[PDB]
Amino acid sequence: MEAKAIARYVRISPRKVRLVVDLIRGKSLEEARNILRYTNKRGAYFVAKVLESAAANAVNNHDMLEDRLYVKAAYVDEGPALKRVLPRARGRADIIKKRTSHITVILGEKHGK
Amino acid sequence: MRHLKSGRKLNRHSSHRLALYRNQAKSLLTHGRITTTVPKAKELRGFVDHLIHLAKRGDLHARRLVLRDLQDVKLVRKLFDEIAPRYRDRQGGYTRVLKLAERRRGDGAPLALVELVE
Amino acid sequence: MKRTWQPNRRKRAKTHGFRARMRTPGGRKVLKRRRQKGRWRLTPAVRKR
Amino acid sequence: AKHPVPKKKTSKARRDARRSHHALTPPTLVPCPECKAMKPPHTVCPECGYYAGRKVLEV
RNA sequence: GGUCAAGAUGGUAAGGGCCCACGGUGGAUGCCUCGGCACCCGAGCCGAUGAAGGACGUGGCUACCUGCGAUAAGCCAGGGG
RNA sequence: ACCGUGAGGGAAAGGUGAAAAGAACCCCGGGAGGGGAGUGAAAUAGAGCCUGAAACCGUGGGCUUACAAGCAGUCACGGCC
RNA sequence: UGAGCUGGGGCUAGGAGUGAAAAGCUAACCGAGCCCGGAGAUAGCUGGUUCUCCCCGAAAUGACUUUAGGGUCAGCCUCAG
RNA sequence: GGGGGAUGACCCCAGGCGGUAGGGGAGCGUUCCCGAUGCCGAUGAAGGCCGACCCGCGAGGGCGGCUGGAGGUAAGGGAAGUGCGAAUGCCGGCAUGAGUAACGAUAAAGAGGGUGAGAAUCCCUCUCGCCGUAAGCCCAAGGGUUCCUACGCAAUGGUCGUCAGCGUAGGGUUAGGCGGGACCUAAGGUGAAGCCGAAAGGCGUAGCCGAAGGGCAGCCGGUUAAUAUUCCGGCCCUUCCC
RNA sequence: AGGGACCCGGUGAAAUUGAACUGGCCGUGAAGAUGCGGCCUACCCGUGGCAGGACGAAAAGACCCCGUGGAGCUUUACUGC
RNA sequence: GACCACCCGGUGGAUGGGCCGGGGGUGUAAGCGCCGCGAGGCGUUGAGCCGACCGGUCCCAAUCGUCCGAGGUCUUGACC
Ligand SMILES: [Mg+2]
Ligand SMILES: [Mg+2]
Ligand SMILES: [Mg+2]
Ligand SMILES: [Mg+2]
Ligand SMILES: [Mg+2]
Ligand SMILES: [Mg+2]
Ligand SMILES: [Mg+2]
Ligand SMILES: [Mg+2]
Ligand SMILES: [Mg+2]
Ligand SMILES: [Mg+2]
Ligand SMILES: [Mg+2]
Ligand SMILES: [Mg+2]
Ligand SMILES: [Mg+2]
Ligand SMILES: [Mg+2]
Ligand SMILES: [Mg+2]
Ligand SMILES: [Mg+2]
Ligand SMILES: [Mg+2]
Ligand SMILES: [Mg+2]
Ligand SMILES: [Mg+2]
Ligand SMILES: [Mg+2]
Ligand SMILES: [Mg+2]
Ligand SMILES: [Mg+2]
Ligand SMILES: [Mg+2]
Ligand SMILES: [Mg+2]
Ligand SMILES: [Mg+2]
Ligand SMILES: [Mg+2]
Ligand SMILES: [Mg+2]
Ligand SMILES: [Mg+2]
Ligand SMILES: [Mg+2]
Ligand SMILES: [Mg+2]
Ligand SMILES: [Mg+2]
Ligand SMILES: [Mg+2]
Ligand SMILES: [Mg+2]
Ligand SMILES: [Mg+2]
Ligand SMILES: [Mg+2]
Ligand SMILES: [Mg+2]
Ligand SMILES: [Mg+2]
Ligand SMILES: [Mg+2]
Ligand SMILES: [Mg+2]
Ligand SMILES: [Mg+2]
Ligand SMILES: [Mg+2]
Ligand SMILES: [Mg+2]
Ligand SMILES: [Mg+2]
Ligand SMILES: [Mg+2]
Ligand SMILES: [Mg+2]
Ligand SMILES: [Mg+2]
Ligand SMILES: [Mg+2]
Ligand SMILES: [Mg+2]
Ligand SMILES: [Mg+2]
Ligand SMILES: [Mg+2]
Ligand SMILES: [Mg+2]
Ligand SMILES: [Mg+2]
Ligand SMILES: [Mg+2]
Ligand SMILES: [Mg+2]
Ligand SMILES: [Mg+2]
Ligand SMILES: [Mg+2]
Ligand SMILES: [Mg+2]
Ligand SMILES: [Mg+2]
Ligand SMILES: [Mg+2]
Ligand SMILES: [Mg+2]
Ligand SMILES: [Mg+2]
Ligand SMILES: [Mg+2]
Ligand SMILES: [Mg+2]
Ligand SMILES: [Mg+2]
Ligand SMILES: [Mg+2]
Ligand SMILES: [Mg+2]
Ligand SMILES: [Mg+2]
Ligand SMILES: [Mg+2]
Ligand SMILES: [Mg+2]
Ligand SMILES: [Mg+2]
Ligand SMILES: [Mg+2]
Ligand SMILES: [Mg+2]
Ligand SMILES: [Mg+2]
Ligand SMILES: [Mg+2]
Ligand SMILES: [Mg+2]
Ligand SMILES: [Mg+2]
Ligand SMILES: [Mg+2]
Ligand SMILES: [Mg+2]
Ligand SMILES: [Mg+2]
Ligand SMILES: [Mg+2]
Ligand SMILES: [Mg+2]
Ligand SMILES: [Mg+2]
Ligand SMILES: [Mg+2]
Ligand SMILES: [Mg+2]
Ligand SMILES: [Mg+2]
Ligand SMILES: [Mg+2]
Ligand SMILES: [Mg+2]
Ligand SMILES: [Mg+2]
Ligand SMILES: [Mg+2]
Ligand SMILES: [Mg+2]
Ligand SMILES: [Mg+2]
Ligand SMILES: [Mg+2]
Ligand SMILES: [Mg+2]
Ligand SMILES: [Mg+2]
Ligand SMILES: [Mg+2]
Ligand SMILES: [Mg+2]
Ligand SMILES: [Mg+2]
Ligand SMILES: [Mg+2]
Ligand SMILES: [Mg+2]
Ligand SMILES: [Mg+2]
Ligand SMILES: [Mg+2]
Ligand SMILES: [Mg+2]
Ligand SMILES: [Mg+2]
Ligand SMILES: [Mg+2]
Ligand SMILES: [Mg+2]
Ligand SMILES: [Mg+2]
Ligand SMILES: [Mg+2]
Ligand SMILES: [Mg+2]
Ligand SMILES: [Mg+2]
Ligand SMILES: [Mg+2]
Ligand SMILES: [Mg+2]
Ligand SMILES: [Mg+2]
Ligand SMILES: [Mg+2]
Ligand SMILES: [Mg+2]
Ligand SMILES: [Mg+2]
Ligand SMILES: [Mg+2]
Ligand SMILES: [Mg+2]
Ligand SMILES: [Mg+2]
Ligand SMILES: [Mg+2]
Ligand SMILES: [Mg+2]
Ligand SMILES: [Mg+2]
Ligand SMILES: [Mg+2]
Ligand SMILES: [Mg+2]
Ligand SMILES: [Mg+2]
Ligand SMILES: [Mg+2]
Ligand SMILES: [Mg+2]
Ligand SMILES: [Mg+2]
Ligand SMILES: [Mg+2]
Ligand SMILES: [Mg+2]
Ligand SMILES: [Mg+2]
Ligand SMILES: [Mg+2]
Ligand SMILES: [Mg+2]
Ligand SMILES: [Mg+2]
Ligand SMILES: [Mg+2]
Ligand SMILES: [Mg+2]
Ligand SMILES: [Mg+2]
Ligand SMILES: [Mg+2]
Ligand SMILES: [Mg+2]
Ligand SMILES: [Mg+2]
Ligand SMILES: [Mg+2]
Ligand SMILES: [Mg+2]
Ligand SMILES: [Mg+2]
Ligand SMILES: [Mg+2]
Ligand SMILES: [Mg+2]
Repeated sequence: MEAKAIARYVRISPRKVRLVVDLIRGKSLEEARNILRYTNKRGAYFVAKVLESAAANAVNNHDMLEDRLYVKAAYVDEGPALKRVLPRARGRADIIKKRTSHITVILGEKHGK
Repeated sequence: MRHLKSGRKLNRHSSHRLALYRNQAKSLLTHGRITTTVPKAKELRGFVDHLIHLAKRGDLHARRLVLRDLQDVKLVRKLFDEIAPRYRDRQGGYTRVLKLAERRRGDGAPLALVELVE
Repeated sequence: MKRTWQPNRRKRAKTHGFRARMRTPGGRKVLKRRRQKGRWRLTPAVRKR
Repeated sequence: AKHPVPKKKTSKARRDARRSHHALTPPTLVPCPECKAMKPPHTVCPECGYYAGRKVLEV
């Protein structure tokens, strides 16, 4: 079986957090944890939460044994945009968009004997 | 270019850089343990070592000297009487800088440990 | 630098106030238009009682 | 806005290739001396992990 | 078993391109509507007995709307049901 | 609403489902969010809710590419799927 | 210390005011303010003008033209008889 | 075009068929009407997504699967807000530059402890620096709950926030003497009398309105988380009526 | 010397943008070519820098002319008041 | 040396910091003693303080560690 957790409307830029997600793809849960703890990014925190919430769905909802699950799949999609006004010189007003991500960690049991 | 010229500038001018070290010395020689930025540490070793090694000399000059950088009448006392001894047979290396594996956040700075040896 | 808007409540009612509008026939129409557009305020709200 | 400015929108193929160097390098990690977990080298291993040095305790 | 000079050819993608599958975003298309538009009837003034339009209030708890006016989500009487 | 001292200007914004039956409880989480359970004919109808196109952004797969040069296609042969 | 500067209260305005005079100033663009209206002013000028197939297929000359990058008539294209 | 008399639509036959401005002729599709009290539709309408299939020169029409969940509408005629790629077009959405410039005065920071899921950024302590005719304090404008406290962190804060001038809630503004009005008059405004003007209206004596000017009786302390010349305490005055 | 520029963590715009797989010479072409010819050169992708070219961006040339366009000003231009 | 890269070390080690010595700069420290009413002067005193340059010394710090990385396509040609 495979299990997944999704953090949605997370107030962070996709392109930013996608960077650490790609860092755990295909790895054991044991390793992945050790990676996020010392990855120096704001995205670590969030991805950590999603991952741990995914495991906590495998063992308690799908029977998967924590010692055998890897990061089968992981991705982050673009949530809706927070458009905000940025006042500029000569009365301009730009619009910066505070971006938003949909983090999706998806776990599976390693095919170990 | 600017080779050699030993002595970090820590995005500070002269006076700030001085009172940086001094205020870091007091802070050390009061708790004997300090957590700072890795570079603010490396540079803080020699500044204190010199101060201690001077309080090993005991003379009031050495005292009157040190007072320039610590300005406080005690602590100097605590330096000369409670700390300066412990290094009598120890020549150099009065200080230790250990690196913490945890970084700050919203800053990301690597931190380090500064304590008094032995 | 000193800008165009220098608020002064006495001036505001002395100038665009309800009683000011009612004097001039020009003003009586301003009310008439605003009242017919269905404006919620016929006249700049001013205060400091 | 003023003097210089880009002349053509950059292709998806061309921004994506600019980013061909943006990947992260996973952290460098060794197993601690005696405490259980994994820690970065030359550092005070967060679960007290030093002998002749102090540790600020987890203990 | 190998070595060896000449020569001839594979795999490999940091990344990119085309295709396929599945999503994210976004809110077009379709269907819906009791809002609008048009013509045709009907109907046609209100006000010092203080209009029109408001301000402020008003509920056991009430931000706004609606209703009402210190008798304040309402009072009295007739008719309907 | 907002813009304007003022006269005046002047928007955007409709749709779950037959019925709230609007998701008790449990797990991760500070919350948000999700995973189960449950409701339902349908939950990528779960309330940023009918349909959900395109641009746009991702994940996975087939072919391909690091001695080539171009309005990116076309006509040939050939490999691989 | 002056033809000084300054608060508060007032008056003067659109062919009008004010101006130790620059056509300066009259709400961040004044050789004639702003709003709304006449109004869909007018524009011999620039731009744009959206499905398919089938047949024919021009002119950039002449004369007049406050006409010359616009027109009226003739010329040359087309359709019906 | 000529025969084929087939008058049909059908055959052989021979010719023409580059094309802008333009002329002409055929059709496709979109919305609505009659056809409709009909027919298609939950055994699934319209719309969507695929298709290497079928018919049409083409515009298109079919058919098949997936989606979708309540409409659709033939033959054949009728009427139009009837086909977009461009108008520095209009509205909206999303890209590019780009993880780039920037994060708003060069007065300046360091450590320890505390809270907290989370702290360079909140609280406390010590050290250091900056204003000090201010970058301190008190009035007036203007603003209108921003004040005090409890609970909070989605957004606002150019980062972070456990904090806040932010969100929810509760509280808080006390006067015969302070300011203004039941006083005065100034420019100016208004305006019985009066004068003028097609109407609207314009003037105008007195009077009236009009103030940061004239006139008028409160000083010092104390208390609240938040008010005080306002409450409290002590000393001191004003006007009106009898 | 300090504040930026560089590196790391956090936040994250802008004009511009037909699409791009965007080299040099000598020619050629609407007369000043990355894009056509011939030759030369050149593995793929970046980072910090310079400003010769993309007739680089910006502003539907303010000069010039055209329009039987407009406006301010003048006078023994015309005609009014 | 912008980042990267390059170079030297990583305990079997003198890599940096410290400490010591030398160089070098400053030019006679504090304290005490003497003279002067005093400002000061003299002696101790080339004292004292001291960034980089030349070295020394394990006192402090490069501990402990994990990860990647060949087994060699084919033909021919000569020799085993
Ligand atoms: Mg401004
Ligand atoms: Mg800095
Ligand atoms: Mg200084
Ligand atoms: Mg001034
Ligand atoms: Mg303004
Ligand atoms: Mg006032
Ligand atoms: Mg009237
Ligand atoms: Mg109202
Ligand atoms: Mg320039
Ligand atoms: Mg791509
Ligand atoms: Mg590849
Ligand atoms: Mg989709
Ligand atoms: Mg109706
Ligand atoms: Mg009456
Ligand atoms: Mg009467
Ligand atoms: Mg009424
Ligand atoms: Mg009401
Ligand atoms: Mg009744
Ligand atoms: Mg009844
Ligand atoms: Mg009855
Ligand atoms: Mg405004
Ligand atoms: Mg307003
Ligand atoms: Mg509109
Ligand atoms: Mg909708
Ligand atoms: Mg319904
Ligand atoms: Mg409904
Ligand atoms: Mg828990
Ligand atoms: Mg919390
Ligand atoms: Mg759930
Ligand atoms: Mg069921
Ligand atoms: Mg389903
Ligand atoms: Mg179904
Ligand atoms: Mg679900
Ligand atoms: Mg279910
Ligand atoms: Mg669906
Ligand atoms: Mg559905
Ligand atoms: Mg949506
Ligand atoms: Mg939906
Ligand atoms: Mg429905
Ligand atoms: Mg939907
Ligand atoms: Mg889509
Ligand atoms: Mg891919
Ligand atoms: Mg070659
Ligand atoms: Mg090749
Ligand atoms: Mg190229
Ligand atoms: Mg090609
Ligand atoms: Mg004077
Ligand atoms: Mg004045
Ligand atoms: Mg005034
Ligand atoms: Mg005018
Ligand atoms: Mg006028
Ligand atoms: Mg004038
Ligand atoms: Mg003047
Ligand atoms: Mg102006
Ligand atoms: Mg007209
Ligand atoms: Mg027009
Ligand atoms: Mg005209
Ligand atoms: Mg026109
Ligand atoms: Mg024809
Ligand atoms: Mg022809
Ligand atoms: Mg003539
Ligand atoms: Mg002509
Ligand atoms: Mg013309
Ligand atoms: Mg003609
Ligand atoms: Mg002819
Ligand atoms: Mg004929
Ligand atoms: Mg026939
Ligand atoms: Mg033929
Ligand atoms: Mg031909
Ligand atoms: Mg033709
Ligand atoms: Mg024809
Ligand atoms: Mg048709
Ligand atoms: Mg019908
Ligand atoms: Mg059914
Ligand atoms: Mg179906
Ligand atoms: Mg329809
Ligand atoms: Mg079709
Ligand atoms: Mg369908
Ligand atoms: Mg029909
Ligand atoms: Mg029809
Ligand atoms: Mg139209
Ligand atoms: Mg049409
Ligand atoms: Mg076109
Ligand atoms: Mg367009
Ligand atoms: Mg352009
Ligand atoms: Mg929107
Ligand atoms: Mg750049
Ligand atoms: Mg840069
Ligand atoms: Mg920068
Ligand atoms: Mg700042
Ligand atoms: Mg700053
Ligand atoms: Mg702490
Ligand atoms: Mg605690
Ligand atoms: Mg702290
Ligand atoms: Mg601190
Ligand atoms: Mg700070
Ligand atoms: Mg006030
Ligand atoms: Mg508020
Ligand atoms: Mg407060
Ligand atoms: Mg609080
Ligand atoms: Mg917040
Ligand atoms: Mg923030
Ligand atoms: Mg700001
Ligand atoms: Mg926060
Ligand atoms: Mg608040
Ligand atoms: Mg009193
Ligand atoms: Mg007062
Ligand atoms: Mg009074
Ligand atoms: Mg009065
Ligand atoms: Mg009275
Ligand atoms: Mg008076
Ligand atoms: Mg008057
Ligand atoms: Mg009058
Ligand atoms: Mg009259
Ligand atoms: Mg007064
Ligand atoms: Mg007074
Ligand atoms: Mg008084
Ligand atoms: Mg008194
Ligand atoms: Mg107070
Ligand atoms: Mg008091
Ligand atoms: Mg009292
Ligand atoms: Mg510098
Ligand atoms: Mg950065
Ligand atoms: Mg030539
Ligand atoms: Mg050339
Ligand atoms: Mg080409
Ligand atoms: Mg060619
Ligand atoms: Mg060429
Ligand atoms: Mg050729
Ligand atoms: Mg390149
Ligand atoms: Mg470059
Ligand atoms: Mg250049
Ligand atoms: Mg430059
Ligand atoms: Mg032009
Ligand atoms: Mg002209
Ligand atoms: Mg003219
Ligand atoms: Mg380095
Ligand atoms: Mg090495
Ligand atoms: Mg080693
Ligand atoms: Mg060394
Ligand atoms: Mg020395
Ligand atoms: Mg001496
Ligand atoms: Mg001495
Ligand atoms: Mg003496």
